[PDB]
Amino acid sequence: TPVRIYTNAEELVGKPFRDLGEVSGDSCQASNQDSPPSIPTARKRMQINASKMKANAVLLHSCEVTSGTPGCYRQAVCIGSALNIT
Repeated sequence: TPVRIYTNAEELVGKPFRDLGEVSGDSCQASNQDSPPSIPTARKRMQINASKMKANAVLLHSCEVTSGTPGCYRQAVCIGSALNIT
């Protein structure tokens, strides 16, 4: 994951790329008793998911800490577009 994370589409102005598709990374706090959700781990896992598509970069759209998730008391999730900047 020498997958560069961009956080703003403005940063992409003037760099043609291929959108390889959407990626997600999450961190699950299963229980109350466990460590809280890890924002860094959510982001890293997204990045690794992009890397598996042979991405160069990811445009991070958003992250969020949620209470709703099926397996998790709390969850951090980050989402983005895996990209090949050519």
